Amino acid sequence: MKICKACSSCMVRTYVDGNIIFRCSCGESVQGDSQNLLVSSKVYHTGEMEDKYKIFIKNAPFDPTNCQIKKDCPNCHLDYLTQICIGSQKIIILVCRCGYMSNRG
Amino acid sequence: KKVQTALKASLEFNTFYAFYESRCPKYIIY
Amino acid sequence: TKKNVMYPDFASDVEWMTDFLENHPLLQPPEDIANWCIRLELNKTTMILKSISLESIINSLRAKHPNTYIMHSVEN
Ligand SMILES: [Zn+2]
Ligand SMILES: [Zn+2]
Repeated sequence: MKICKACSSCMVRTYVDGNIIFRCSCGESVQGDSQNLLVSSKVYHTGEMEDKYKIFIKNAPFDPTNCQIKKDCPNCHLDYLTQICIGSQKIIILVCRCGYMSNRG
Repeated sequence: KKVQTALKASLEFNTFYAFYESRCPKYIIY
Repeated sequence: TKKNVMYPDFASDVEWMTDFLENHPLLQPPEDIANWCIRLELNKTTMILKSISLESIINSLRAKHPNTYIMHSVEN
């Protein structure tokens, strides 16, 4: 985000001409260097588990409604472990109340 | 034990054949 | 190929750009090239999955949009 220094308003991009200058409605212009020259992008990777479920994956070991399986936690050696299955790829994540995350998340 | 090991080996072979129906590492009956 | 500033994320493209230029000297950046570009990264897994060749992609693109100038890198 580019905000006008004087009046803290949104500054349009105005892709002219060989460079990019951000122009406010009050006239302030702040130019642009290298990192301002990206216009738009859309990466193709059908993955949001890293941020979409981050809160959910953290809270899961405390969720009483989550499914558990009889496996030992490598960190704290509890013999039960809550099992999460996320997304269309049906990624299985094993987590524990001690912070163990099973190489995923 | 024999049934389990045969099943796991056959499943691994099934997946391998499914991936490489046309592709090269670097066919229907088995 | 003077210097030009790019997005510093994809700034290391010049080394393979020069490789393209020396390996494809039939085609050079046209005089009407505008101050707009699209950087596309190919999904290697899909093109090996469906047996799509890179040359096929590039020739189809340059035949369907001569109005646009395309540069391809070495990929095999
Ligand atoms: Zn302003
Ligand atoms: Zn644990």
